[PDB]
Amino acid sequence: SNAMFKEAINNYLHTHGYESIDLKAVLFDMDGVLFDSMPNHAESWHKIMKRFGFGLSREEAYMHEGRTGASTINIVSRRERGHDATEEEIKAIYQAKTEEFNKCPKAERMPGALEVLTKIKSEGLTPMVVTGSGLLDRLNHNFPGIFQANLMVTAFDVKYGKPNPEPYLMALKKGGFKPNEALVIENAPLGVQAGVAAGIFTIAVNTGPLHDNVLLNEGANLLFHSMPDFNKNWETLQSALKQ
Ligand SMILES: [Mg+2]
Repeated sequence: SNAMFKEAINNYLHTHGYESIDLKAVLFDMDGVLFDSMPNHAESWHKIMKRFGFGLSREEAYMHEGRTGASTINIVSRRERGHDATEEEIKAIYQAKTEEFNKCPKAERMPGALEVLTKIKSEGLTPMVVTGSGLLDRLNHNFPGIFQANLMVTAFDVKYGKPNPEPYLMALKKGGFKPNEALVIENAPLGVQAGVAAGIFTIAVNTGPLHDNVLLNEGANLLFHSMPDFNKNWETLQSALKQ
């Protein structure tokens, strides 16, 4: 999409007051981008919330993809009960959800993910993982030598999660990058919102059940239809980004 890429790039540069994107880093969301883990996460959240007397559908779990467990629990609690959940409730729910997910731990790699990461690493770029998930052994086994511990952001690295820009800002800080030196690769509306709020060129890759518009409406600079789509377009995109 050569000319489409330039339009997105130039719009981003104009609205932020940059001369160019000087690409050094690519910040990947984990769930639904690196691993096809969302079906399990959505079902686990739905089932565990039901066990605790709360109604969270699989689809609403997708809408809340990236959000801290506490914020998700509190959204549902406030609306059903008119108050936030207690610390005790939140800890119990998260524990049950963790255990439930682990009944089926091994999410597949997303097709196209290992291939695109290898191209990015080959080019001298720094891949990073940014996740609201609470795994480097699992990452190592699936993406060998791609990611580094000092270059990852997880639920325990940061106070506020998506859609707060904090996870992505922490990624730039950890990696020593400026916002115009990175790309965010996201698959969920709250993830897209966080990347856009962090002022980094944000690419949506729709790997789930939601409409493209859900991602576009959060200000994604570009959208691909799948991780293989993203992978196939990497060469053209990196070229478009080089001034
Ligand atoms: Mg995700």
